[PDB]
Amino acid sequence: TRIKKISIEGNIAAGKSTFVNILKQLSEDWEVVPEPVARWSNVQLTMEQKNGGNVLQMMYEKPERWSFTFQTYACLSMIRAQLASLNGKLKDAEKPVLFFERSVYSARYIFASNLYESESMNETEWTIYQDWHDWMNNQFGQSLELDGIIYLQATPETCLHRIYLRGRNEEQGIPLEYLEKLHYKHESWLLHRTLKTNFDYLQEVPILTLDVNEDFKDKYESLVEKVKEFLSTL
Amino acid sequence: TRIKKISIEGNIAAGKSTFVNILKQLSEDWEVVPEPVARWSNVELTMEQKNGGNVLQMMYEKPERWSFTFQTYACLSMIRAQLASLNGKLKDAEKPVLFFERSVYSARYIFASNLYESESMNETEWTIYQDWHDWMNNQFGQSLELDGIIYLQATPETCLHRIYLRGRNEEQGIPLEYLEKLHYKHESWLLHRTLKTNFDYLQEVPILTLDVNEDFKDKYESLVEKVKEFLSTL
Ligand SMILES: O=c1ccn([C@@H]2O[C@H](COP(=O)(O)OP(=O)(O)O)[C@@H](O)[C@H]2O)c(=O)[nH]1
Ligand SMILES: O=c1ccn([C@@H]2O[C@H](COP(=O)(O)OP(=O)(O)O)[C@@H](O)[C@H]2O)c(=O)[nH]1
Ligand SMILES: Cc1cn([C@@H]2C[C@@H](O)[C@H](CO)O2)c(=O)[nH]c1=O
Ligand SMILES: Cc1cn([C@@H]2C[C@@H](O)[C@H](CO)O2)c(=O)[nH]c1=O
Repeated sequence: TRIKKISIEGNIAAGKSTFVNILKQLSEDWEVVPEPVARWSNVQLTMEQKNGGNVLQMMYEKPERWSFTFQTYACLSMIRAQLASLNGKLKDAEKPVLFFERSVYSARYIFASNLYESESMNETEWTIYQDWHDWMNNQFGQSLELDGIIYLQATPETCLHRIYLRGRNEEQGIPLEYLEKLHYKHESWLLHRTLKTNFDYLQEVPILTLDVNEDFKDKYESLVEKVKEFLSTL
Repeated sequence: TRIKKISIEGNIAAGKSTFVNILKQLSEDWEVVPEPVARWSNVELTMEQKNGGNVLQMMYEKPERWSFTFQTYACLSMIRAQLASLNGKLKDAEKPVLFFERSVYSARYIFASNLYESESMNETEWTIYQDWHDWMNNQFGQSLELDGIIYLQATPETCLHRIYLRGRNEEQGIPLEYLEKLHYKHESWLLHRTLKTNFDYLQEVPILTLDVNEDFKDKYESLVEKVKEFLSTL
C-alpha cells in the first residue's frame, strides 16, 4: 500500500494522544486515527459512544466480568476506525502517512494479556479472544499491517504524574505498580523484542524509540525531526 | 460467487441437521455448512470445539453471565465455517449450491434477540452485539448473502418431541413456551415477513416453507422435490 501505516505506542498517559495531535497539523500528507476509548470517557450520543461509556464504567467497576466484552469492543472499534481512514482519507497526498494511536497488536499483547494475567479473563475467554483476533486480522490485519512503530517511552513515575495532570476522574486510583507492569511489557515488546506474537512480520518491523520523559508540548521539534528521519527510511 | 447460497432455518429439533445430511448425499453439486454449535455439545482435539464446549456448558449454568460471549463465538464460528466452505469447494460444480445450516440472521434476529428479551444480555451487551454483528457481516460477510431460504416449519410440539427423541441431556428441561416464542419468531420472519431486519436484501429473498411435522427421515422424496423446484426458480 502507498499509505504508510505507523502506530504510536506507549504506556497510559505517556503522551500518545498529545503526540498524535501534534503530528496531525504538521503535514497535509499526515493523518491520524485516534484510539477508541479516549472518546468514551468525555461527555459535554453516538452508538459506539453510548456502548463505550457504559462498558468502560462496568470494566472499572467489575473487571473479571467485563474484560472480554470491553477488549472485544475496543478492538472492533479500533479496527473499524483504522480501516475507515485507510479507505477514506489522504487520497491525493504524494507521501501519505496514517498514524495509528496504538494498534491491534498492543491491544492484544499489552492490554488483553495483562487482563488474562490479572484473572480478569478466564482461560476460555482469553483463547476465544485470541482466536477472534487471529481469524479477523488474517482477513483484515493485512491492509492494516504496519510499516513501522513509534514507541513513546516514559517511566511509570512520569506516566503516573501525567494521569494526575490529565485528571480524568476514574483514573486517579490506578496505582504505580499497575503502570510498572504495562511498562515492562512495552519494553519486552519494543525494546528487548523478547515478546512473541502470532504476526510474524512484526519481528522485523522498524521501530523508532523516543524518550518522552521531558515535557514536549512546546519543545517537540527534535522528536519530529526524528520521525521525519524514520519515515524517509521505510 | 458462482455458488448459490441457501439457508436451512427452523426451530430447535425441527430437523435441520437431519435434512442437511440428506441433502449432502444427493448431488456431488450440493455441499453443506454444519452449524458450529451441535459439535460443541457432544463428547479428539480442536481449539474451537474445546472453547465452544466450555462456553456452551457455561451458558447452561448462567446464561446472564455467558450469553454475550457464547453468541459472539457462535457467530464467529459460523462466518468462518461458511467462508471456508465458500472458498474451498464447488469450484468444479456445474450447478453448485451450498446449504447453510442456520444463518447469521437467525443467530441474531431469532436466538440472540431471544437472549436479550429473556434478560440474559443487558442493553449494552445487546447494542454491542448488534454493532459487532453488523460490522462482522458487512466487512467479512458480504459474500454470504442468501439467494434463498428453506424454512422447516414444525409445531412447537413436534420439536419438543424431537428434543425428547434426540435426548441431549442439557436440552430435556426446555419448555414448550420457550419453543413457542422461538416458533412465533420464526413465523414473523419467514411466513408473514413482518420481522424487519438491518439487512436490506433479506426482505427480498425467496422463501420455501416445508412442513416437516411428518417424519421424513426414510421418506424424503417429495421434500427434496420441492427443493429441486425452488432452486430452479433461482
Ligand atoms: O509532554 C507532555 C506529554 C503529555 N502531557 C500531559 O499528560 C497528560 C496525558 O497525556 P496523553 O493524553 O497524551 O497520554 P496518552 O494516554 O494518550 O498516552 C495530558 O494532560 C497531557 O497534556 C504533558 O503535560 N506534557
Ligand atoms: O424427520 C425427522 C427429523 C429428525 N428426527 C429426529 O429428531 C431429532 C431432531 O432432529 P435434528 O437434529 O435434525 O434437528 P435440528 O438440527 O433442527 O435441531 C433428531 O434426533 C432426529 O434424528 C426424526 O426422527 N425425524
Ligand atoms: C486501550 C485499552 C485500555 N485498557 C485499560 C482500560 C482503560 O480504561 C485503560 C486506559 O484507557 O487501560 C484495556 O484493558 N484495553 C485496551 O485496549
Ligand atoms: C445454536 C444456538 C443455541 N443457543 C442456545 C444455547 C443452548 O442453551 C441451546 C441449545 O440446546 O440453545 C443459542 O442461545 N444461540 C444459538 O445460536
